[PDB]
Parts: sequence; structure tokens; C-alpha cells
Amino acid sequence: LSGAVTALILVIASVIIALVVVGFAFGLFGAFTGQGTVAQVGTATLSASTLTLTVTLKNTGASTQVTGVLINGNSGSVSGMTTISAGVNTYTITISIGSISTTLRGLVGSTISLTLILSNGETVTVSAIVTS
Amino acid sequence: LSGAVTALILVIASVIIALVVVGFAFGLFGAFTGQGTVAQVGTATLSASTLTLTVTLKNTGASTQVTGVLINGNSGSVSGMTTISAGVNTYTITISIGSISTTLRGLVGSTISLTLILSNGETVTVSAIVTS
Amino acid sequence: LSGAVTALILVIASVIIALVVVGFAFGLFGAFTGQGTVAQVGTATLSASTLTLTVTLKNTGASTQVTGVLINGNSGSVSGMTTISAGVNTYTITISIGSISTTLRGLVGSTISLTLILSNGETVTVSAIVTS
Amino acid sequence: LSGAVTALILVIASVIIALVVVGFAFGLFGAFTGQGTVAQVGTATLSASTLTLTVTLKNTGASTQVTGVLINGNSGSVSGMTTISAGVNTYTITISIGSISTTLRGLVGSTISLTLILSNGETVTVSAIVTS
Amino acid sequence: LSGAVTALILVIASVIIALVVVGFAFGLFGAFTGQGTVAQVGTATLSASTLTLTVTLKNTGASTQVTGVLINGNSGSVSGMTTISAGVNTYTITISIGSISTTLRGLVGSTISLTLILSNGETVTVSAIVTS
Amino acid sequence: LSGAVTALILVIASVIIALVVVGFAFGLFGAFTGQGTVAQVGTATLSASTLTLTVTLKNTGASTQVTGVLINGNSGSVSGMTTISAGVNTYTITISIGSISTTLRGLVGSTISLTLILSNGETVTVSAIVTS
Amino acid sequence: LSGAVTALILVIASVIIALVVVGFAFGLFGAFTGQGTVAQVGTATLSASTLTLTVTLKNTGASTQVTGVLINGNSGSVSGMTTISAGVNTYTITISIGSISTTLRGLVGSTISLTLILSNGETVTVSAIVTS
Amino acid sequence: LSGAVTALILVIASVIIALVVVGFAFGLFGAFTGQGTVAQVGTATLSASTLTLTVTLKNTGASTQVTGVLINGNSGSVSGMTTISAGVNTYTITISIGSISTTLRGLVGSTISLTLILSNGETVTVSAIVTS
Amino acid sequence: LSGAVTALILVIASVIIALVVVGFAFGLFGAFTGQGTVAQVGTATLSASTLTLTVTLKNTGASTQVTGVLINGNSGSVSGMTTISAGVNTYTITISIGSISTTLRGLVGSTISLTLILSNGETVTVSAIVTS
Amino acid sequence: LSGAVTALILVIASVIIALVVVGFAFGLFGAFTGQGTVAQVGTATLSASTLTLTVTLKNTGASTQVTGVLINGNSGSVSGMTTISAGVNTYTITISIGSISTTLRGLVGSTISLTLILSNGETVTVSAIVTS
Amino acid sequence: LSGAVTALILVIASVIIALVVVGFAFGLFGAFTGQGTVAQVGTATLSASTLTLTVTLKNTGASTQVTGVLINGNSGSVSGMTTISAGVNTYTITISIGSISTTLRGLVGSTISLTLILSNGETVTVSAIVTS
Amino acid sequence: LSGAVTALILVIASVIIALVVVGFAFGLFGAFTGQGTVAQVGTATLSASTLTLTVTLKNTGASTQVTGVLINGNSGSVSGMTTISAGVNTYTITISIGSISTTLRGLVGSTISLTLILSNGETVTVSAIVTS
Amino acid sequence: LSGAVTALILVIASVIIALVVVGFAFGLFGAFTGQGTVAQVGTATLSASTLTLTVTLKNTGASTQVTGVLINGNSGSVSGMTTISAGVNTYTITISIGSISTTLRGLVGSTISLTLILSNGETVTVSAIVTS
Amino acid sequence: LSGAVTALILVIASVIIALVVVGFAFGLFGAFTGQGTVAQVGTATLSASTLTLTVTLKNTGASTQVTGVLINGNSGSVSGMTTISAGVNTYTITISIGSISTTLRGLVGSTISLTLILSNGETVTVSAIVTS
Repeated sequence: LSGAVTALILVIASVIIALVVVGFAFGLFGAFTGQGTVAQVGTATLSASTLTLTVTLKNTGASTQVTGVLINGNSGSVSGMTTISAGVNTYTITISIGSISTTLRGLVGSTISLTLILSNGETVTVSAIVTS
Repeated sequence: LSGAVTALILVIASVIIALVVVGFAFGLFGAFTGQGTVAQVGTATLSASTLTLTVTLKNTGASTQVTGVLINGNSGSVSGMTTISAGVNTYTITISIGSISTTLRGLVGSTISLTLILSNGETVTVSAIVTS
Repeated sequence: LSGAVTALILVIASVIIALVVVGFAFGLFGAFTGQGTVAQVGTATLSASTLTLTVTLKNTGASTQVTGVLINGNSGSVSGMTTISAGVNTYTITISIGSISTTLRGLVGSTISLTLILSNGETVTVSAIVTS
Repeated sequence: LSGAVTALILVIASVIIALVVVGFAFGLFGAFTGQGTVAQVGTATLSASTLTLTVTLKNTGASTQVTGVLINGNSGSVSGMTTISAGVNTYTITISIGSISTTLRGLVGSTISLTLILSNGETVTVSAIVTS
Repeated sequence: LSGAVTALILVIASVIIALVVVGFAFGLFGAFTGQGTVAQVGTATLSASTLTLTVTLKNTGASTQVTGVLINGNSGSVSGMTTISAGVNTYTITISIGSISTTLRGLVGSTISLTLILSNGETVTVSAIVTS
Repeated sequence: LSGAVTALILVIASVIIALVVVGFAFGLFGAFTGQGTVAQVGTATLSASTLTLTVTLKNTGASTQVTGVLINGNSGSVSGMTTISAGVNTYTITISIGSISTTLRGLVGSTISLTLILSNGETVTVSAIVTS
Repeated sequence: LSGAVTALILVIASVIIALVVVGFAFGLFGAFTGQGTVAQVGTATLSASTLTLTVTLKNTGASTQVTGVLINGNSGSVSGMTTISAGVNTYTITISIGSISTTLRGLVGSTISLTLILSNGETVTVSAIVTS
Repeated sequence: LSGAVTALILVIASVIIALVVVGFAFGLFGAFTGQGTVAQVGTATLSASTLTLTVTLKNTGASTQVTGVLINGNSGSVSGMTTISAGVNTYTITISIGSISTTLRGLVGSTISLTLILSNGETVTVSAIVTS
Repeated sequence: LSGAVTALILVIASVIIALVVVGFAFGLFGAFTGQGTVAQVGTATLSASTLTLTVTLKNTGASTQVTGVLINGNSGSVSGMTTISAGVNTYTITISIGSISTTLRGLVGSTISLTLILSNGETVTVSAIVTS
Repeated sequence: LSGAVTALILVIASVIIALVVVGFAFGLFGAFTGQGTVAQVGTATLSASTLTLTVTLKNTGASTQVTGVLINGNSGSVSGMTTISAGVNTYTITISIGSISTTLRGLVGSTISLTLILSNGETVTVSAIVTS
Repeated sequence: LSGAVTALILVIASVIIALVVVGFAFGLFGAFTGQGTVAQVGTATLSASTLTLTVTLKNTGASTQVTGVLINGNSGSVSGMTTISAGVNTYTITISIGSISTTLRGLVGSTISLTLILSNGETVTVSAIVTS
Repeated sequence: LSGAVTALILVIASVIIALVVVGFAFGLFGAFTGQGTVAQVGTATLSASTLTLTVTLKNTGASTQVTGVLINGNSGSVSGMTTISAGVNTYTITISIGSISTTLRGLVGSTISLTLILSNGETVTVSAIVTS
Repeated sequence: LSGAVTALILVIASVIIALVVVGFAFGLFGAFTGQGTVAQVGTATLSASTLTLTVTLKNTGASTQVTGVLINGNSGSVSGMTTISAGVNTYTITISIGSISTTLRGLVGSTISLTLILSNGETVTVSAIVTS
Repeated sequence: LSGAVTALILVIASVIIALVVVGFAFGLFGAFTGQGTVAQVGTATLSASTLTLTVTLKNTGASTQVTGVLINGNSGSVSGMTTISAGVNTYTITISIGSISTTLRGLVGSTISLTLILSNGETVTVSAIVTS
């Protein structure tokens, strides 16, 4: 008599745990699909004199914050417009690095490769032209 | 004399309980087999202008209700053809999100990732092409 | 003489009472063997729109009624085809609960667990599929 | 003097009743050992056009019948070869559902999961391939 | 003569106790089945700045309170809308915890995993998207 | 004087009968202690082609013969090594059923469960491998 | 005495359930093996004026059908030779689309990429050379 | 007296039954361990013209019979070396299916996937190279 | 008077019988607690060249003997260090099976499952690595 | 009479034990969810001359000590700021290995792979750039 | 004449003793149902530096104090908040163990197992995460 | 009276037995919870020259002793630090196998998996790096 | 009494069964850890004149013989250095296939792809360069 | 009760199994992150007069041994600086090759490709200019 009731209790507990696991697995699918992506879609303009970067970055997911920016050398924080809206938009971003200041004078008119770190863990690689 | 009648009473009651448990266990097998699954079989199309989603879903179970949808930004409700029939069918679904409206204009011709919230605790990842 | 008559009377009375007890025990054996067994042998289809439960029940003993049904929130009375015949049959039952009404539309296509309350004290656990 | 005869009568009745209980327990053991076990051994073929199932079922127990079969949408009755012989044999079953017919044509070449409903309180979960 | 009377009394007492045990065992079936199954059915949403929790939860049982919540390592209390009704409905919960404050700005737009601790002892794990 | 003789006669008769009953109860104890124990101890090999069974049994009671053997559907009398000695020892048994012949060819290399009806009212559950 | 009876009943039920699960799992292997994949083997020719596609498709599994075709613009519907036989064969398929009709005239002599939508939830990438 | 006799009879019967169940449970361990599993070890050459399969199969259990083979089109009987020995051997098997004949001629030099429906309720996925 | 004497005799005999039964029941406790428990602590190794088995067995009970061993297809005898001492130990066992001799030479380096048949009514399941 | 009392006691104990097991099982989920997940977010900072490390680690679990750091050939210890704070943060940590010192001067400006080992069995791959 | 008086005395005594036994039986059930049941409902916390334990135990029975606590390797005496109040509460538990000190440093943030020793003779497993 | 005394004595004996069994079952809880669990939590350095082994194994259970070590082809003893304390520590274990020496020198820098057979009945698999 | 005796017997048997199963599972993990992994580390030199193969294979497990070597057209046996010792070694293998004789002369100085069939159920891909 | 005990033991065993599997899995991440990646970073110089070689190599991971070197003509042993330290260095390696000895005089000042066989199992490609 004691065995069967325990069997039913164990069956119910196993069903409950299985349903929780399945629900969490589907939640992972949804969350990972909706995490958010950012990638370059067109050539970006970078102002060498003022260290201002104008970039066009698409977003097919949730809003993402631009935590940091890095170059082939030193990496510096963003000055303005940290937030990235969903969809394709034109962003005005100022880069403030002590070492990079007054070092792009000779490179005006030639392409430069940059990386835009994102808060959600994604990484953005952009190629841009620099102008005075 | 009391011990034997007690033993037979307990045996009969325990047999009844065990049969009930076995029957419920088999009912669980049937219910989980027939719970119903949904998966995509081809490229879908998401209209950019009217936020109209055209998608084909393969169902191998009971009719399911599409309670919600998820897009790049906020989760939104669906307002057309919620019911999902059995077999293979083509659906036309309208999405109602105020904020994400008109953002799809920039992304015409690209590829997008969707999620269709289903009633039976299931999220179906969907791939669609954004068209205007 | 006085002792002998008393001994004879006592022996006869003891034989009578022992026979009565044995007959009662055997009647108990028969009644408990034939008290009635109820179990579910197939997937139950539960409707959320009209709150109607379709179930299959096997009975190898006495016929029994369904006094009530216990669902997620609270026990509710049954209003259709309470009587359970012998053998294997299909019973269609209408459940009337005001409080739990209009909650099951979110569960269409999922699986639900509900318990039947029978007249003879036995509780039959049932696994069912929610459909609209 | 009645005490001794009462004790002897009670001992005899207890012995008979305990023997009955033990015999019933062992008979129940034998019956449930030979109750009838059915499982699949090879992939089943389901014909979308004719709704014919070419399934091979292993039976390690007593003979049992197919009361019904449930498919994605609605459970339906079976037409031929309901009786299942002991041992592994190939069976042909015709499935009749009102609306399910002609819906599986889009599923040709895919995989479908269905469960049969046997007589001995058992549901057999069968994997299947739809065929043209 | 007293032996038969004692045997009868013991038989009746054994019957009463056995019926009580059977009734208790059958009542425990509903008592455990009705405790409810709680599991996520769709991706949740968490606001980093306001630290307010939006989640969708499915319940197949009685109302269950959320005693505490833990996200990374620490357990915090919930502010409002503690009670969880039966069925699938959206839940808005304000989360109060000192450690999380000023930390989630890094994880904007990134998937996170958190668990809600319920009153009935059942635990639910949730996958959620952190939003600004 | 008349009463004392009857009292003496009744006392002596009651003592004699009580001694008889006590001795009979002790005889029941001794006889039921060594009624016979038979339980399978090792894996049994069943020959498919000739339908020959090879099982190992453990005996702790008096020698008991095998009345018959029950198989999935048919019950047939044994033909070899009916007698079971006390202790653990291998037995070779030939089963005689007309229909079982050639039926077990499919299950070569598979497990099967059989029952051996014994003379002393005991049914022994047996697990065996069908090897050709 | 009830405990051991429940033990054997539960053991037999667990054996049956495990056998059914194992049989279904092993059947799923062959079911998902036999579904068969389709991949183009030779260069395909698409006739711009008559919208006729001459493609050879290698089918390594069960027979499938071509529900729809996807081209540079909107999707299309096949009209002839929908059924795909097993093995390698040359197929003649006609595509019917209203708006995209005759637009290929400018692309005569070039190469185009199209995707076929098969019945078994499959998309087949096909490389096509347009001819006059 | 009678109660004590009944108690001892019940104790002895319970010991008998419990030991029988324990012995059967331990026999099940050997029965399931010794059933035998068969898996492919190396690439299997196939003859397209003669429709002969040259496969190497590893068996670590009991002898088994290859009941049938499932090929892309439809399952067919195997007419060569149904018997499988223990250890690792090279088995030459001739497949007898009329419809699929000469279809493999096109696929000479490409890999193919087969399924063998073993006797002991097992399907072995086989990877083979088609040769002529 | 006779009734009083009968009552006294039966009371004394009943007390003695109850003490005997409870003593037997309590003795069974130690008898079954000390029966013997056997399981492997470490992986075994079977030498194909000499058919010597090296296994580590954990015993938490009385001494037991290895009556036989179950291998892939057949049951063979053991001829070395059958006796098992209490406590974790390393044992060397020589296996003699003529029919499947020298077959393991091809299987060197693979896993294998083999079963030990003990004399205490138990079957030990042992995992081993075949080595030369 | 004692049989029913034992039946009730065993049922009560079994129910208590089953509830204890279920409560422990839910504690397992509650423990596992908060065990912590750590992943890199962006390019790290490495100083060759000072051997000072500053790396950003996403933290979603309980704060844990850093047992050590993994370097090219030899594992390394942690000098300061061993404790980690939940959430994205920048922390200055010093590796203390005598041999590795002054070796990094050769590889200034080249990508390097490091590993941070968590105390609770987590090892995370870190990609960094070496700077002077 | 004495026979009737003796029979009446014995009958009254037997009735009184039987009623005493029946009344004693029910109080036993009452005491065992009110014996005190303890189960876990939430994840616990252990401090590495101070070893302070805070756990929530569901209490469905009479107040049962904790005599001691088990740890991974030893038995830990209770030094704080021995008393337990029925219902979910917060307890500050300190363990007086000397050699075990400074052994939780390396486990901070990992799953740990503990067990409570109640004063009523029951033990409950604990799942927890230790913190610094 | 005779029946009443037996009822009382057997009830008391059964109650004592029931408490003994329940106490054993509840003691088994802590007995098997504290049996000893060990896991691997960090990269284990292996020395090629002196065969010195540096591991990191968390001990969340009872104090245990490493009974032996298994390598790719040989099994050898452990030289020092056989005892494993509670909590994560750095363990230096020396292996003494003549054949293993100097063979692993060619495997410097690779990944090697080792086995540590514990004394509590659980085996441990370690991921190790061969260093010189 | 009888029920409690049955309960103790069942508990002891269940503990023994669980111990055996857990020990066998740990044995499985040990065996799979020690089964042996074989891969290639450098280019293989194949002599076209006498079809002699020189390869360098690393091994992390037991010695495994080379059952067969496969060439583009036909599989063949090996003649020397069948045994593969643990650790990185240089092996010389002679292949005997009549058909491929003198065919390799045209491939002198060009890349080729090989295949090895090891005894431990493994296939190895070997890149080789043909030398005259 | 026995079922509950078995459930507890199996759950605990699964706990240790899952923990050890997770730990071993993370160990693989650690080991393969630390395996050691070696590649060329600058133009190498080979002295044809004395077979002297000067290359610059970077080892981002563990110390690795140059077991052998391979050129187009043949592969010979290395005699100079087998050991590789962490970080870049100028390696003066003496190569002993038979066939190609004193044959590079003609190609002095021309590009050549060299291959070195490392200890961990990875090969490298060297672009070197041979000099007189």
C-alpha cells in the first residue's frame, strides 16, 4: 500500500520538474533569439580633428549600450550617445582618448578599422574613412 | 481472524491504487505524445509597411493559440489568424507594436529573426525576410 | 448436571457466534473483492471553451458515481453523465466552476492534470489535453 | 469448556481464510505477469492517401486488441487487424478520421509520432514515417 | 465464549481502521495533484534602471505566493503583486535588493537567468532579457 | 457430591482439549515454517528452436514439483526434470505447446518473463533470455 | 502482505513502460534516418520565356514532394512533376508567378540562385543558369 | 491463539513472496544486461549490381537475427546470413527488394544510410558506400 | 471452573506463542540485514588472452561465493578466488567458456558489460575494459 | 489488527520521505541556477613590464574567489583584488610568477589567450592583447 | 451454576480489554500524524568566514528541535537558535567545529549538501550554496 | 481474553518493528548524504619527468582516501597525500608505475584524462595537461 | 507485523539494487574514460613501391590492434605493427591489397586520404603523402 | 517506503554524476585553452653550409617540444634546442637530414617551406630563405 502512493507522488514530482525544464528551455530559445545584433551596413565617417565618429549601425534586437571603443592601439570610452536604438539609425559618437589625440593628422583621407564593444557581449567591427 | 481480513482489504485497496497509478502514467504518455509541436518549413515574409507576417508552420498536434510575438524590441500582440490548425498551413498574422512601427523601413531586403509565443509554453524561432 | 447443562448451552452459543463471525468475514471478502475498480486507460480530451471533459474509464466492479471533480483552483460539481457503468466506456462530463472560468484559454494545446472524486471514496487521477 | 472448541473453530477458520488469501495473491501475481506487454521493434509506415499503417508490434504477453488510435488532431477508430497475436508480426491497420484525411499529404517524407490505444489499459507509442 | 466476542470486536475495529487508511491514501492523491505546476512559458523582461520584473508564469494549481527571489547570488524580497493566480497571465513584480543596484547597467540587452522561490516549495527558473 | 464429579470431569476434559489445540497450533507452526521456498536466482536461458527451458532455482523447503509453466498466451505442462530438490541447482525443462513452436523465432536474443506453477500453490515469476 | 504485491505490480508496470520507451526511441532512429535528404547534383537550367526548370535532384531517402519554389522575388507554385522518386533523376518543373513573369529576359545567359521548398520541411538550394 | 497463528502464516507468506520478487528483480538485471547491443564499426562497402551488403557488425551480447533492412525506398527482407555471432565479424548480406533494384546505379561512389531492424527490438543505423 | 481453567491455559499458551512469533520476526531483522551487499567500486579489466577478470568488489555483509558468471551470450563457471571477504578488495577471477573462446581478441580496447552470479541470491553487474 | 496500524504508519512515513525528497530536489534547482555563469565581453588589457592584468568579466552569479590564473606554460597566482564583484566591472589584478616576468616584452602588441579559473569549477577562455 | 458466572466474568473482561486495545490504536495514529514533519522549500546560505546558516524549513507537524547538524565529513554540533517555531522562518545557526574551520574558502559559490538531525529521530537533506 | 491478549501483544510488537524500520529509513538519509562526493574543479598539471601529479578536486562530502589511480594503459598506486580533506585544496600525488615512465614525454602540452578510484565507491575523471 | 516485515525486506533489497546500479554506472564512466582515443599528429609517409605505410598516432588509452586499413577503392588487412602502444609512437604498417597494386605509381608526390579501422570501435582519418 | 528510498538513492547518485560530468567538461575547456598554439612570426633563415636553422616562433600556451622536422625531401631528427620556452625567441636549431644534406647549395637565396612536428600534435609551416 505504501509503495503505490509514493510512486504516484514521485510521478507527479517528475512531471512538474520536466515541465519546468521544458519551459526554461523554450525561454532560453526566446531570450537568445532576441538578444540583439549590431553590424556595420555602410561606410562611416570619422573626424580626425575633433575625434568625432559618425557611424551607421543596424540593430535587429533589443537596445544596447556602447560600453567602450578600441583602436589598433589604445582603447577609450565614448563621450556621447551611448544608447543604440532598434533598427538602422545614424549615430554621432565622440571618442575621447588621451594618447590618440593629435595623432591622426597624417592619416587623414585613409581608411581606418575600429571596433565597437557592446554591453550585451556582442562585438562590432567597423571599417571607416577618416576626414579632417 | 482479524489479521487475514485486514491483509485482504489492504491487498485489494493497494491493487486498486496501483492500477490507478499505472493508468495515469499511460495517460501521461498519451498526453505528452499528442501535446502538439510547431516548426517552420520555409522562408517567411514580414511586410515592413503594414507589419504583416506571412509564415508557414508545420503542426503535429492539437490546435494551438499564438498568444504573443516577439520582435527586435518590445514583445507585441497578434491580431489575425491566431488559430493554428493541424498539418501544414500558411498563416497571415498582423503584429501590433507602436514603438517599432516604421523602423522596418530601413531594413527592407535584409533578414530578420522572430519568435512566435505559443499557448502550450512553446516558442518557435522563425526566420523571415523584411519586404516593403 | 447443573454444570453439564450450562456447558452444553455455552458450547452451542459459542458455535453459533463463531459461525456468524466466519460468515461475516467471508461476506467482507466478497464485498471488498467486488467493491469496484476505476482507472483511466486513454488520453482524456478536455475542452476549455465549454469546459467539457471527455474521459475513458474501466470498471471491473460495482458501478459508482462521480460526486465532484478537483481542478487547479477548487473542487467543482459535475453536471453530465455522473453514472459510471461497468466495463470500458467513454464518459462525457460537463464541469461547472465560476471562479476558474475563462482561465483555460491560455492553456489550449497544453496538458493538464485533474482529479476525480468518486462516491466510494476512491480518487481517480486523470491526465488530460486542453483543447478549444 | 466452550473456550477450547471456540479456539479450535477460530484456528480452522483462520487457516482456511489465510490459505484463500495466499492463493489469491499468487494467482494475481501470475495474472499480472501474463497480463500482456506490447512494444514496437521497427519503424512504422503511414500512408497519407489511404490512411494505412504498416506497423510491426512486439507482444511478449497475452493477446490484446486495438481499441483506437490517436493522431495529431483527433483520436479515431481502426478498421482491420485489430487482434494482436503474441510475438513479433507485421500488422496492417486502416485509420478512419473525419477531418485528418488529406491533411497528411503535405507531410509526405516527414516523420510523425502517434500512440495506439490497446485493450489491456496500455498505450503504445509508435514512431512513423508518412508516405505518399 | 469470550473468544468469539473478542474476534468480532477486533474484526470491526480492523475494518474501521482499514477504511480510514484507504480514505486518507485516496485523499492524498488529490491533495498532491492539486498543489500546482508553475513554469515559465515565454521570455520575461527585466528593467535594469528601475529593477522591476515583468514575467509570464503558468500555474495549474492553487494561488501560490512568491516568498523570495534570487538572481545572481543574493535573495531579495518582492514588493507588489505577490499572489499568483491560476492560468497564464502576465505578472509585474518590483524587486528590492541592494547588491544588484548599479550593476545591471553593464548587462543591458543581455540574457540572464533568475529563479523565483514560491511559497508551496516549488521552485521556478526563468530566463529573462535585461532592458535599460 | 453430585456437582463435584461433574466439575472434575469437565475440568479434565477441558484441559485435554486445550492441550490438543495447543499441540495442533504448534504443529501448524512447524509445518508452515517449512512449506517450501522457490525463487529464481540467476538468468535463465530459453532455447527458441526446441522450446527447451533452463532455469536455476533456490529451495529452502520440502521438495515440490512443477505442476506446469505459463507463457505469454499458452499454458503447457512441463516434460523434463519435474522434481525440485532442496538447495540451489540448475534444471532443464522442455515445454510442450503446439502453437508456441516457431513463434519465438522473432524474439531470439530478447528477454521474456514466464511463470512456473508449483504443486504447493506457489507461482514463481521467471525472467529468461530467448536464445536459439 | 500488500506491500510485496504492490512491489511486483509496480515492477511489471515499470518493465512495460521502459520497454515501450526503448522501442519508441529505437524506432525514432530509423524514422529519422529514412526521411531522406535532397541535394542538387548537376547544374540546373531555367528557361526564361517558358519558366521551365530542368533540374536533377539526388534523393537518398523516402519519396517527397515539391510544395513550392522560392526565386529572387516572391515564392511560386509548382505545376508538374511534383513527386520526387528515390535516387537520382532528371526533373522537369514549371514555375508560375504573375508579377515576376518575363523579368528574366534581361538576365539571359547569366546565372541565378533559387531555392526549392520540399514537403518534409526541407529547403533545397539550387544553382540555375538562365537560357534563352 | 488464532490471531497469532494467522500472524505467523501471514509472516511466512510475506517472506516467501518478497524473496520471490527480489529474485525476479535480480534476474531482470542479468536478462537486460545479456540481451546484447549491435553497432556498426567501420564503413560498409555495398554492391550496386548484386545488391549485396558487405558490413562489419560488433556484437557484445547474445546471438541475434537480422530480421529486415530499411533502405531509402521501402524495407525488404535480407536473404544472407541472418545469424549474428558474438564478437566482431564481417557479414555478407544479400538484400531482396525488387522495386529499388537498379536505382542505386546512379549513386555509385557516394555514401548511403541504411537501417537494420534487428530481432531483439533494435534498429541499427548503418553508414555505407555505394559501389558497383 | 472449567471455563476459568481453559481461559488460563489458553492465555498462557497465547502469550508463549506471541513471544515465539515476535522473537522469530526480530531474528529475521538481523538475518536479512546481515545477508550481504555486493557492488563494484572500480572498473574491471578482462584479459582476452587468458580470460582472467580483475575486478574490485565492495561487500558490506557476510561472506559470499561466486557460483557463475554471465557473459555476452552464455553462462560460464569461475575457477579462482570465488570466496568474497568483507570490505573493499581486489579479486582475480578466471573464466572458462569454450564456445566463445578467443573471440575477444578482435574486441581489445573496448567496453563490455558482464554479470556475476553470486551465491547469496544476487546478480552483480560489472563494467569492464577488454585488454590483451 | 496490527496489520492496519502498520499499514497506516508505513504510509505516513513514506509520504513524509517522498515530500522530503521533492523538497530536496527543488533545492537542487535553486542551487544550480545561482551557481553562476561567467563569460568575457571585450578585449582585455595586459601589461608586459609590470605584469598587471585588467580584464572585464560578466558576472551573473554569487561572488566567488579566484584561486589562480592560467598563463602560457605555468599556472599563476593572484596578488590583489581576489574577490569578484557581480556585474560588469574593471578591476586591476597582478599575476605573481617569477619565471614569466620580463618574458612578455617580446610579444607586445600580439594576441594572447589566457584562462581564469573559478573556485566552483568554472574555467573561462580569455582573449587579450599584450601591451608594454 | 458456576459456569454461567465464569462465562459472564470472562465475557465482560474480554470486552473491556478489546475496547482498551481499540482505543489505544487510534491515539497511536493521532500521535504519529502529529509526530512532526520537516521538509525543505528554499535554497540555503553558508558563510565561509563566520559559518552562519539560514534555512527555511516547512513544518507541518509539532515543533521538533534540532539536536545536531551534519556537514560534508563530520557531525556538527548546534550552538545557536536550537528552538524551531512552526512555519517558515529565519534561523541563525552556528556550528561548533574546530578542525573544520577554514575549509569553506575554496567552495564559495558552489553547491553543497547538508543534513539536519532532529530530536524526534528524523533527518532531512539540505541543498545550499556557501558564500564568503 | 485469549484473543485480546494476542491482539495487544502483536500490536505492540508490530509498533516496535515499525518504529525500528522507520528509524532505519530515516538514518539512511544522512548515511547516504554524507557518504562523500568529490568533483574536479580546475586544470590538473601533470609532470612528465617525475610523474608528479598536481590536481584540484573539490570535496563536498566525507573525508575519503584515493584508493588508486588509472592511466591510459596501466594502474598504479598513489604515493602521498592519500587523505583528502574537506574543501578545495592543492593536492600533490605521486604515481609509481615503471612502464608509464618516459613514455609521456612526447605528449608534453597535450590533454590527458586520468581516473582516480576513491574509497567511498565513486570514480573521478580528471582533465590533465602533461608538462615537463 | 507481516506488513512491516515485508517493508524491511523491500527496503533492504531496494538499497542493494540501488548500490549495484550506482556502482555499475561509475564503472561505465571509468571504462569510457579509459576506452582509448587515437588521432594523428603529423604527415604520413606512404611508400608506393611496396605499399608500406608510416604514420604517427597518439593514444590516450588501452592498446588497440588495427583491425583493417581502408584505401580509396578496397579495404585491406595489415601485416605489421598491429598493436598500438600508449603514447606517441612511429608505426610501420604493411598493406596487402591486390587490386590497388601498381595503381599508386601515378600518385607519387601528391596528397592522399586514408582510413583506419581500430579494434575499439573507432575509425581514424589519416592524411598521407605518397613517396616512390 | 522502499520506492521512496530507491528514489532518494537514485537522485543523490544523479547529483554526483551531474556534478562530476560538469567538472570534467569544464576541465576540457581549461585544457584545450591551455594546449599551446605555436606559429611563425618572422622570416626564418636556414644556413645551407651546416644545416643551421634560425626561426622565430611564438608559443601562446604550454611549453611544447619539437619532436621532429620535415622538409619536402624527407624528415630528420632535430639536434638544437628541442625545448621551447614561453614567448618568442631566436631558436638556433641543428637539423640532421640524410638525403637533403649538402643539396641546398644551388638554391642559396631562394624561398623554401619547412614543417616542424610539435609534441602536442600540431604542425607548423615555416617560410625561410636559405643562405650560404
